Amino acid sequence: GTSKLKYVLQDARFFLIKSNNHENVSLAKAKGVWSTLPVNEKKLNLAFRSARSVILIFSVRESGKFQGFARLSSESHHGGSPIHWVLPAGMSAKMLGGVFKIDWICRRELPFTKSAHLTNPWNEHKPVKIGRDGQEIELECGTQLCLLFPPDESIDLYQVIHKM
Ligand SMILES: CNC(=O)c1cc(-c2ccc(C)s2)[nH]n1
Repeated sequence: GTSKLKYVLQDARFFLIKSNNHENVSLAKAKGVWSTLPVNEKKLNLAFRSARSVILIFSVRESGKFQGFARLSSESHHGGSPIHWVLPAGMSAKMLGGVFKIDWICRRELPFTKSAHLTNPWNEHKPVKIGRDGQEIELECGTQLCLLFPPDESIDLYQVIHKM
């Protein structure tokens, strides 16, 4: 069912995360971590302190899909185990240095064709698939987007609820 999912999403904040490649999303799904540009890292750290759940909704550029969504379980931290991200053309790993811990809520994909009816007020009411990396998604749009994903029966949200 969807009741624990709705509980986790209650009063949450939502951010669109754009990866240039599948490799980084696969690494994030395997290791429970994410890193972003410093401009976005500052926004996510502020959001983590301000809301009961901060949700990252992932999309690999040019894939036409979202690849899942996850909840921040920490602010960003440096000096942990290194993560072998595939780095965009220009600038090095010092940029992607802050590491957030995340708990996956859904590792299933959702094609953009299924979210065409959702627009994001914080991006000019453009379709929610449209947005830069780090674009915040308004509460109602983000909740409905997450509820469109196929259920991920491998996930138990009991442990996430306890972290709140
Ligand atoms: C592990 N993190 C990543 O792959 C990643 C890459 C980005 C980028 C946003 C805008 C770019 C030119 S690059 N934001 N996050």
